[PDB]
Amino acid sequence: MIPSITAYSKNGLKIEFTFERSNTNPSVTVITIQASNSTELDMTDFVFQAAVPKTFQLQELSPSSSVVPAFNTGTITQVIKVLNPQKQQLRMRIKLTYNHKGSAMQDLAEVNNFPPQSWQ
Repeated sequence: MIPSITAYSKNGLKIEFTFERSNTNPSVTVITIQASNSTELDMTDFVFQAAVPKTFQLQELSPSSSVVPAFNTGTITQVIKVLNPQKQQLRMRIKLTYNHKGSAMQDLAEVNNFPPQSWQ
């Protein structure tokens, strides 16, 4: 197993990453992101966007929904794939955009805590 990580946790929004290695292409890591909301109000029109360094390639698949419900009653699930031919240490910048408590929210953050198994 590749251990899971918390990629982001701020303002009542948590994003967890779980990982599997592809059996089709060993250079690919499939990341499943799970976004959860511990506050009292839904986070709507939720968009996750990632960016990885030049020697990596990224494919973002469709999310399960655009709402992170209040009280943690479910999650948004989105799969993203990373192609890492050179086996460089995986690292990523994420951008999170959503509405909460009436307001437009947006945050950019770095994810520099990937487990070695996710890229070696």
